[PDB]
Amino acid sequence: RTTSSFRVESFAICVHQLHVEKRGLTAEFVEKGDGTISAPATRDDWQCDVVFSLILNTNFAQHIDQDTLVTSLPKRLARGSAKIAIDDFKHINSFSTLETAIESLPIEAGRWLSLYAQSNNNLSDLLAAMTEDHQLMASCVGYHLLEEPKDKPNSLRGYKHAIAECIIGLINSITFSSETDPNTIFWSLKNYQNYLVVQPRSI
RNA sequence: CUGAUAACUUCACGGCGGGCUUGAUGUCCGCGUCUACCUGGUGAACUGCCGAGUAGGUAG
Repeated sequence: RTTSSFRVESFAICVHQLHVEKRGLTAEFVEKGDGTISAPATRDDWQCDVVFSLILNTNFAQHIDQDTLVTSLPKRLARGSAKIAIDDFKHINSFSTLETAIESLPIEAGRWLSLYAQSNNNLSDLLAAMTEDHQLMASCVGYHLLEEPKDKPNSLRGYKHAIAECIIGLINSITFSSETDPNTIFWSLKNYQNYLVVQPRSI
């Protein structure tokens, strides 16, 4: 919206805290359909608490700002909130060498993330790898189309609408000691013509 | 341009009653520590005088 050549091109995730539990999401009153105003149906949820930090390898070989690099932050991550601090606005900096860039993180108790490139043809493949480690996570890394896709009338932002599935994957721990190349970090989106899987740029 | 957009789980509460861990016991025998060692103040802060004085004062 200010300089239209940003081109972020990748990102890198560093999970410092993780906490999952059941909390319950109270939905609010709707017009039911017979004559009354009550709440909709009840479910259970699962809510999380992520303290993380990001490395971004863009192409913009120039300083950004100090002020509008705060005003341009979004405020949500998977239905959540996204705040930092007042006094952590002095650790936001840009660099041109990614080995001094992991020195700028003022916490030093984290973990990095990659993808586990071993075959997982059923559920029994994962749990065997999940009982040798008990430190690996699974999530949805991409989608999987059922359609070419097609132009449907009330599609959201009017673009082109398909119908997708979810792609399970496996998430790993990395220390980045002195030798792990960054291609196992810095993930992207590659568009393999029927599935939009996010994987790092080493594969 | 995020399984997208919005979202109050709340009110009340007496864990209680009673209680014998006991009896018995041999840690002992032997034993070589030793040899050899430089701490270095030149002359340097000297001589009277009063007072009975190992006290006290006083001169250049």
